[PDB]
Amino acid sequence: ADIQTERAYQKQPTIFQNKKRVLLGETGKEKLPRYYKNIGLGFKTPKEAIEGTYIDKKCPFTGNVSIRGRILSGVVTKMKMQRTIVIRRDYLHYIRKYNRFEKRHKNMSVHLSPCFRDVQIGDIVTVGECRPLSKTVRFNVLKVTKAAGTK
Amino acid sequence: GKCRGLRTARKLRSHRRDQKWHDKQYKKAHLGTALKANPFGGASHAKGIVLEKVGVEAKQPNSAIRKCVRVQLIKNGKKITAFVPNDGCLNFIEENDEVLVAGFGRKGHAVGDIPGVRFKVVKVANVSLLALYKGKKERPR
Amino acid sequence: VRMNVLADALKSINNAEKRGKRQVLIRPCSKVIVRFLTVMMKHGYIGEFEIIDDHRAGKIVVNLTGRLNKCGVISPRFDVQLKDLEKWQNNLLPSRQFGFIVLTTSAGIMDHEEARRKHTGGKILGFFF
Amino acid sequence: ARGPKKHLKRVAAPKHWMLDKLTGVFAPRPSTGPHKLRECLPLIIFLRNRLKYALTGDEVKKICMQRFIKIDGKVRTDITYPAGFMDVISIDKTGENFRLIYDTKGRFAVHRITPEEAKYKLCKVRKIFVGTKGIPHLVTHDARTIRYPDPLIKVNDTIQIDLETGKITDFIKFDTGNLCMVTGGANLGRIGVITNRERHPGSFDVVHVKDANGNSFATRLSNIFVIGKGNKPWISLPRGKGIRLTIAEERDKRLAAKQSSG
Amino acid sequence: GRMHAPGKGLSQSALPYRRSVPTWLKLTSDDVKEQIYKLAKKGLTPSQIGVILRDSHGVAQVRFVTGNKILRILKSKGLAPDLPEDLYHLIKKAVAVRKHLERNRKDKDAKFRLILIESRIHRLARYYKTKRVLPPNWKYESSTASALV
RNA sequence: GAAGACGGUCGAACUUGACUAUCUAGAGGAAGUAAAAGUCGUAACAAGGUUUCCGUAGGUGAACCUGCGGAAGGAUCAUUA
RNA sequence: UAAAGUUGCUGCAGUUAAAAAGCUCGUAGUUGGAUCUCUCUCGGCCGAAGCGUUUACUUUGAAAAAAUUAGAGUGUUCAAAGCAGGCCGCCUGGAUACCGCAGCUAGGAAUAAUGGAAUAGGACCGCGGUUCUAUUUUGUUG
RNA sequence: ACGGGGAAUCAGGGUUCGAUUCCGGAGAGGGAGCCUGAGAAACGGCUACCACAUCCAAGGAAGGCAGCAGGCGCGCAAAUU
Repeated sequence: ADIQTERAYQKQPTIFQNKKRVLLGETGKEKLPRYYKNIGLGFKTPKEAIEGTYIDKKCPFTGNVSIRGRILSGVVTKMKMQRTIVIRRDYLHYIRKYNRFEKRHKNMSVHLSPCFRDVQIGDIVTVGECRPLSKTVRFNVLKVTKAAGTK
Repeated sequence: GKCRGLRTARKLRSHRRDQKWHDKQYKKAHLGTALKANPFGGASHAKGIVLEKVGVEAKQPNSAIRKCVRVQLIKNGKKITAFVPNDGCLNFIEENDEVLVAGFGRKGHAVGDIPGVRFKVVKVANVSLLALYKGKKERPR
Repeated sequence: VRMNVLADALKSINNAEKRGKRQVLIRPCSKVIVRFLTVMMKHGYIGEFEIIDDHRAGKIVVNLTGRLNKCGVISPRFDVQLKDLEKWQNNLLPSRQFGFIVLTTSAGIMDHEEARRKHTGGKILGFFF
Repeated sequence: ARGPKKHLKRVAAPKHWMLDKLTGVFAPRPSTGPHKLRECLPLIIFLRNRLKYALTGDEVKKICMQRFIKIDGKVRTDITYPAGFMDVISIDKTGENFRLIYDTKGRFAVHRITPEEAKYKLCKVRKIFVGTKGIPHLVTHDARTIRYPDPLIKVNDTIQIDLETGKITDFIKFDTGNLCMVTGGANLGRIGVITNRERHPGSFDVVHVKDANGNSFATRLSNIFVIGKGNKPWISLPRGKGIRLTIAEERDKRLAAKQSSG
Repeated sequence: GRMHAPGKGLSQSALPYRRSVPTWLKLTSDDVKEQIYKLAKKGLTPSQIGVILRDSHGVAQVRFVTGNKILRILKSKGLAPDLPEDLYHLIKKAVAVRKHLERNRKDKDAKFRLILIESRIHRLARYYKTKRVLPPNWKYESSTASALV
């Protein structure tokens, strides 16, 4: 697919893609190295990140974002922006006078890289905290676990 | 019966909070209408100007003239009626002089056989009614 | 519908013991019911009981020895820490000399004294005295 | 507030300074220096409150302005100078030397050391980095920078600095079986052998320390300071050797001391 | 009690304690499976197949002879119906009630019973969607549900 | 290199709009409360002298009356092949 | 504020004293029957890894200003207080606990939720097929 | 309604309070805009407008106590220039 759907050229800023080509420099292939990094904390770089072609500067694996801070989990509830999803974290808040709990939830707008295709509503996502990416986004989707019902 | 579930805290707290408004004292304290209607405006005492001496008839089972005064409060220009407690103490009050009035002791309710009167005079002309009654002090000249 | 089969079992035992009956039938049986009954019996409060095995959900015939004043359930199963145990004992037990609060802890189902011995907390199932 | 603060309230001061609640409104705000505000001991507190050499801050000022106090071998005339862990305070006029070392209660002790021990100190290396033509540099807990350190010295190790020259002489690796003090937290002032280190990536590592008396405790890796190689300290320890007694044992010792004394 | 009635009836089957094949019963498990296949090919629901096997062939319980339930056998052979028979019969009853209500518009009792039937339909359909027995987009609409019948 | 000027931007400002403010211009209109009930009746409490009450509708100096359906909290737990 | 179990979570009431919707259906909310008991470099089966099934709960360990409250010591002449002081230069204190919820950590695995194998694109096992594969050339790479 | 540490009361639960000396935030009559500086949108700095207000020879000049005292006003309500 064409990765150049923007008014400006999309590229990985750390990759030089027009190193000089000559007869010896080209033998039936142009070649294009792919910048990717191994984020920490045991998270493995998805295969599509390594062998993909998308340009996403907020992607944890091939972009310019450092995963540091809280590592949370949520359930995907809305996928209707570009490269951003809304997940819902459900918890119980303890009211002490009644010695009981009440259901509460918080929505979280988190960045989803193009490396995670086939993400559905109800999927569980492990997200990691990064620097502010937009007005409301501060977490990047690190891992996707499909909801029970995969067959 | 009532709900007994580990996740009913919202239900219990909200039901208690809604049902507290049917408590007359809680509603009177937290609605703000009573504070607005209170001539003292939340104060324990208030200074006022005596407009006239008024005699209030005791309620039907009893029979007397309760010697009160109509006063206008300096703070808000409201007109109240205040009992002059002891005997001969109405003679200690003139017209158009300043009096300190307090509540009558029921937190805004009438006391005894004095209809519609919920205040009592404490001072007159910056001298307490007790001092004038006991002769310890005299009103200024 | 019926929730809390242990509540039904305890209410049945209580109602039968208050009528002075010698045995009580409990249905359905469950592991929690059997453990609660075992705790009651180890302290001499009920006596022997038989688990009738039908292929759906067993029944229990509990022999009653009239030493039981009240066996009750605590719903919901509040989580109880070792600090809150004294307050629960004051609330539920008739005396500090006798009576037991039954907890389900990770070490099993046990009375409150045994939970203090193992230095563990858990969830309150009920009480008996 | 605009700009930095310049005052410290008496009640908001670090508790281990052991200041009153009636001798004024302010505590001496320690100057910026090699040690943090809440982990230091100002020179005025040491000279007045600890050693009783002065009865007022004016007398501390007189003592310090006569150039009588050396801190790590250098004369300090700043009465609010932040002196901290492992530092050496020399008073040559009275011919004494002290090391700033925590008590088991978490408070800097008046720990006198020999004049030959006052020639060195121990510093925990906070970071190591290569700069400017590949020269390695090392930064310790005194905020002092040492160029060309041994390529074996890493973060969390301890190095013995010669105060006269400022150069490294020896070093202790951070490893199990090594003696260490605790320099923060609940176990502050305790000494023991490192037994384990739980690594928590992306978070704080936890180091387990076993006392000389069989007691065990844990701290954050930033709260550990390697004192000696093996179970032999490289510095003289305070009266208590880092053994935190329970309140009962302390009461028993106090009663025994009362019986022996009166 | 009933889900949609004040009835508190107790009438139901009472399985015997023994889970074994009766001594009188000489049909092999495969014989019961082929009889089930024949009855299903005839166009019968699993309840009807079980009733016929109990009444005529003496099969007290198919699960105890074949080690499998009738619907599971029908699915495994590949001739189980598209939607479960309880939901199918509920939809059929709803269709009948709607057909009656089309020509009898003054029957408020029929409208009330239709409401009850469709509530039961929706509850069962939600349960089936939870179990992935029905597609998640399946919905009961009362416009062409007679085709589902 | 000062005054000054164009433009930009931030932007306080007598912006030509709905005055939740008790206060008064209120004579006003219709309602609640202790009435020498003063007067006129007696609707309810006894089968209260037309059993009472509920909903709805009309009518009336006034309590109320009347129609339709309902309840007993009735003045019937009962009336006989 | 207690008394007020007259706001009732503990812990209230609702036939007649104030009070249960005219009656059903119904989404959210709340609540839900039984059931499952020896694996990475080692010089101590003798340092280690999890790559495997998640939480709630409970216990523990870190980290968590002081002042206040609780609380140890100490004859302010006593006490409220204070953090002092004690002995004939010396001796000694300036403790300790609690710090809820959320976050971090490590044991337990009853209780409660949750998960896999049902068109087997299921577990283990050896076979058929592909890669510069940080060396599988002390020799100048080829 | 500045928030918290915390306070009063309290058998176990709880109720009410926290302007107030410690920590954090905000403001300096109300808004706004800046200079200097490491640090201020600072007011015991400046610039303007709005409100108030001081001196004047009418040309002009100057202002900001929610700092310590003190005064007036306000009030039931709070101290020494």
